[PDB]
Amino acid sequence: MKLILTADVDHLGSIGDTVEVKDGYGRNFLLPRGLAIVASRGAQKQA
Amino acid sequence: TLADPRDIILAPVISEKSYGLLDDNVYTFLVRPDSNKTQIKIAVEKIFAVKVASVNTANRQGKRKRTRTGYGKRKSTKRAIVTLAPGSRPIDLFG
Amino acid sequence: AAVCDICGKGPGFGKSVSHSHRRTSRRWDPNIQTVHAVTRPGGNKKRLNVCTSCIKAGKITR
RNA sequence: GGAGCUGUCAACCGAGCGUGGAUCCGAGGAUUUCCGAAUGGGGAAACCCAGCACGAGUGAUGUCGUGCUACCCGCAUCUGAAUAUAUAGGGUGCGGGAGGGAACGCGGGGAAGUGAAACAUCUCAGUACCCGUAGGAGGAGAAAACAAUUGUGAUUCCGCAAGUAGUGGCGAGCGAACGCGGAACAGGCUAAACCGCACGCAUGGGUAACCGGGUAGGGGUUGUGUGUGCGGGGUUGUGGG
RNA sequence: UAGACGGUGAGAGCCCGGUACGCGAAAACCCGGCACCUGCCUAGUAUCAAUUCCCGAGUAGCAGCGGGCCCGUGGAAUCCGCUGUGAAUCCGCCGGGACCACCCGGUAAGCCUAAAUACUCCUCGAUGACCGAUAGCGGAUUAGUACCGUGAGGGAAUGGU
RNA sequence: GGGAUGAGCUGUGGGUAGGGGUGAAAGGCCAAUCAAACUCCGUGAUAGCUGGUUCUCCCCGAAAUGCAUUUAGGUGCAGC
RNA sequence: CCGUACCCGUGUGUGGGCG
RNA sequence: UACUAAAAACACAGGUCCGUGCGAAGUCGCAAGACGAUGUAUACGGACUGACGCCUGCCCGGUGCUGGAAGGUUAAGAGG
RNA sequence: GCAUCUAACCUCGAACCCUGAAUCGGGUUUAGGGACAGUGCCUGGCGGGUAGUUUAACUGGGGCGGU
Ligand SMILES: [Mg+2]
Ligand SMILES: [Mg+2]
Ligand SMILES: [Mg+2]
Ligand SMILES: [Mg+2]
Ligand SMILES: [Mg+2]
Ligand SMILES: [Mg+2]
Ligand SMILES: [Mg+2]
Ligand SMILES: [Mg+2]
Ligand SMILES: [Mg+2]
Ligand SMILES: [Mg+2]
Ligand SMILES: [Mg+2]
Ligand SMILES: [Mg+2]
Ligand SMILES: [Mg+2]
Ligand SMILES: [Mg+2]
Ligand SMILES: [Mg+2]
Ligand SMILES: [Mg+2]
Ligand SMILES: [Mg+2]
Ligand SMILES: [Mg+2]
Ligand SMILES: [Mg+2]
Ligand SMILES: [Mg+2]
Ligand SMILES: [Mg+2]
Ligand SMILES: [Mg+2]
Ligand SMILES: [Mg+2]
Ligand SMILES: [Mg+2]
Ligand SMILES: [Mg+2]
Ligand SMILES: [Mg+2]
Ligand SMILES: [Mg+2]
Ligand SMILES: [Mg+2]
Ligand SMILES: [Mg+2]
Ligand SMILES: [Mg+2]
Ligand SMILES: [Mg+2]
Ligand SMILES: [Mg+2]
Ligand SMILES: [Mg+2]
Ligand SMILES: [Mg+2]
Ligand SMILES: [Mg+2]
Ligand SMILES: [Mg+2]
Ligand SMILES: [Mg+2]
Ligand SMILES: [Mg+2]
Ligand SMILES: [Mg+2]
Ligand SMILES: [Mg+2]
Ligand SMILES: [Mg+2]
Ligand SMILES: [Mg+2]
Ligand SMILES: [Mg+2]
Ligand SMILES: [Mg+2]
Ligand SMILES: [Mg+2]
Ligand SMILES: [Mg+2]
Ligand SMILES: [Mg+2]
Ligand SMILES: [Mg+2]
Ligand SMILES: [Mg+2]
Ligand SMILES: [Mg+2]
Ligand SMILES: [Mg+2]
Ligand SMILES: [Mg+2]
Ligand SMILES: [Mg+2]
Ligand SMILES: [Mg+2]
Ligand SMILES: [Mg+2]
Ligand SMILES: [Zn+2]
Repeated sequence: MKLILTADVDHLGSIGDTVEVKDGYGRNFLLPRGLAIVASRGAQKQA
Repeated sequence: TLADPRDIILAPVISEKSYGLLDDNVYTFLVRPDSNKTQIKIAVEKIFAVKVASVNTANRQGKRKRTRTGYGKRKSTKRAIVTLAPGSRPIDLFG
Repeated sequence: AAVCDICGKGPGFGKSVSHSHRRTSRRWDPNIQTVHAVTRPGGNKKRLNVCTSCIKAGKITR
């Protein structure tokens, strides 16, 4: 899965851009803390 | 649907002990087996309009009886032995 | 635990088969893992045991 | 219905009832102790002990009668711990479940004796038994089907196909399907694309729109995109809006 | 239209209950009809063109280990379970017994569906080249009784003036 | 005859259950049964073994050998 | 049952006491 | 060794060895959980020996157990 | 591979709340451990702990010997 990261994550990306992580990092650190969301419909909102 | 005490008290016991107690104004009744001394007291007091000093109860097992088809038990009974107040009027049992 | 609380997936029953083809009963349990799932972000965690298939899907959150 | 009757082992009596219609037969209702899923709590089933409310009773405690009071689930409302959002939990009100039943069904678990003249693969046998769970039946059922150059057209069940093709320590044994003949026949409902309505989230004030389409002005920011609910619409394989 | 059957003091169509046949239901339940009621439709149709979007996912597929099919893993197809990996939406995907090409067939991963099928604790109505009291139900008889067993359980015998 | 203030005896109430229990250990005991209780069910288990298998007469009438055999008191084929 | 007790609870009076 | 064996058999106090650093080891349970133990190495479990006295010699080849990992062998997986 | 980290996961460490009665449980916080452990699937080893069984016949009885 691909996460659009709303927060700024060091050596991982800035606001808004989409970045793919190895699925444990995302669901155990990024989604719980609001750093990223899963990319389903957010591309239209960003663009 | 209103209950009355003439159905707690079933019948008088007719026996030589019953007469012996009748001599001293003590009356033995067959009562409903699920009744207790207090409702026997209230029941006798308002049926015969007497003052009940004490009610003594005894549960009596039904006699087991041999017969050609097997053994059958009679009814289990409960006697209530009621002694009235020392001077209250005797009840008229008509025999 | 061999039952998932989301999809209800349970153990399958089959046979261990030896080289001599003696078959004895065994189970195929689902890969059930304990998760501390939340309903809304920051909410109270609730301990579930769910299969790795549901964990791979988005069926539970942490 | 119409003259006897008060059931039967099972006679004897006793006491009565009945043409002002009994006994008896059919249907509906009333009553329906206690135990039992048993469910107020407890319990050695048929017993014990309550609480609340309303009545009855006593001079008053005693006592009596009638209801309600288990647990879980679902729904709806109130509240919302640690702790804030909140949730867990708690309160209330409605509903429902529980247990039983001879056989038949479906799903799941699943022996051994036995047979293999031993025995482990195999058999027995997916049998016995067990678990879950029904219903008057159930399951299956509307082609990700078969078939093979013309084809058939949901499922089920019966007869064949056939003890055949096969499958088997190719041992003991196990054993289809294609297709054919019959019983009976029946097909439907669901998302999106897409479109309105409401809610929540993001963005902008002449950027732009927007105010059912066209024609002109007016208003002069409530549009647009999105997630969630309500509807429409569609449901097909000669592919189907 | 009655000679079914049984009873009656011994083989009864005509003695009795009945039988053929014909009537019969306050009510309850069942069945059906008419209303009332509820729901759907009153706006689409046809053609053109194929530029765009739609077809149900941790599913299919693949790999492992199993199960099941005639198939006892075999080259193992189809189907099912668990583990891992993991799609695509028709210029897709699946099947046609490894597999490939072509061709044919079908549209999985949502649900519902009568009838033909199974069964009889139970209710009526019949029947028997069935039994007739050591038989037939264990049980014509106190029968799941007596009795035996702590218990689960086992379990009789006994008909005829 | 042994112990008889003790590792004592005993009551009441309770717990451990069948490849299991419990055992100061004898394979002891687990309801007069124990090298795996009992009951029901699979079940009319299976037994190359033992026993039993019921009226009559008429005709004919064996074998106890060979071969093979996880076979030798069974069985197949041959012989009769 | 007689004689003599004890325990728990209830009601009605009298007396004085504490609030 | 209930019901042919009471013994020299078992147990025992004492001994030694091994295990166990703590929801220990061990055990009962699929698990949760429980006992161990409301104990903590002077403790707990297992094994053998069996008061006490004098003692308990040789063998590490075999088989176990303990420790080690240089090398050989090897499963799935990956690889292709 | 090694190390570190913490956020999965783990804790029969502690406190608090559900809780009125709770050495259960759950939740919250904290103190640690920590991508290890445990568990699923696959896989090698070990495995009388358990289970089902086999363990020939001839034979001057059987065994042993021999065949
Ligand atoms: Mg992953
Ligand atoms: Mg007295
Ligand atoms: Mg008394
Ligand atoms: Mg007598
Ligand atoms: Mg569960
Ligand atoms: Mg199976
Ligand atoms: Mg088997
Ligand atoms: Mg999977
Ligand atoms: Mg009547
Ligand atoms: Mg009635
Ligand atoms: Mg009760
Ligand atoms: Mg109860
Ligand atoms: Mg709060
Ligand atoms: Mg039921
Ligand atoms: Mg077998
Ligand atoms: Mg055999
Ligand atoms: Mg045999
Ligand atoms: Mg159906
Ligand atoms: Mg046909
Ligand atoms: Mg919709
Ligand atoms: Mg006749
Ligand atoms: Mg597979
Ligand atoms: Mg197979
Ligand atoms: Mg589809
Ligand atoms: Mg469909
Ligand atoms: Mg259906
Ligand atoms: Mg049907
Ligand atoms: Mg019928
Ligand atoms: Mg009948
Ligand atoms: Mg009989
Ligand atoms: Mg008895
Ligand atoms: Mg002596
Ligand atoms: Mg002596
Ligand atoms: Mg002595
Ligand atoms: Mg011995
Ligand atoms: Mg005994
Ligand atoms: Mg045995
Ligand atoms: Mg059988
Ligand atoms: Mg001759
Ligand atoms: Mg012969
Ligand atoms: Mg006195
Ligand atoms: Mg002896
Ligand atoms: Mg002796
Ligand atoms: Mg010692
Ligand atoms: Mg030591
Ligand atoms: Mg342990
Ligand atoms: Mg030793
Ligand atoms: Mg010794
Ligand atoms: Mg020595
Ligand atoms: Mg050495
Ligand atoms: Mg692992
Ligand atoms: Mg063995
Ligand atoms: Mg066997
Ligand atoms: Mg021999
Ligand atoms: Mg010899
Ligand atoms: Zn799951």
